[PDB]
Amino acid sequence: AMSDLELRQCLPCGPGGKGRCFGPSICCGDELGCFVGTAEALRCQEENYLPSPCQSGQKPCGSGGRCAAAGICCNDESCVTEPEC
Amino acid sequence: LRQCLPCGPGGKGRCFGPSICCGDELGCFVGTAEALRCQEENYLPSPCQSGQKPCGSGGRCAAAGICCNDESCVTEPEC
Repeated sequence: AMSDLELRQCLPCGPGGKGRCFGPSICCGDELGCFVGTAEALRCQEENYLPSPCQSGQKPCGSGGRCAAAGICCNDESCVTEPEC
Repeated sequence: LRQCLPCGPGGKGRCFGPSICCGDELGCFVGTAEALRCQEENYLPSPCQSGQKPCGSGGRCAAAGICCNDESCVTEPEC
């Protein structure tokens, strides 16, 4: 909307759609963990069809990532262990 | 250096780090229930290193398209 402060999360994914897509093949969720290239993350490929900017997660960390699950920090092509998260 | 503990669905994963469990089969689990066994490698006196084809920051190809070390996985396509 006004700013990127109002940016939407990406498609949901994983078990019960309890995760959110952090990249085309990362599906994370605070109660879920992160799936990197697994089947649960497959749905995240669908986001590249949407004509609209998304960004999952709230708290920045690592190299342009946001705290994707407990202890993990994901951008759209990596997930590092990161205690900040 | 022996490969690290097996982990994940039907033993077809290797532990790459205390919370990472990858299989060329399954992909990678980072901090999921699948990757919980990888903790247990802290209890074994022998050093390990799963995977074999080297990539990125001191890591090995973990799954199709994925390079992991003991604390990170990165979409990395030489793998």
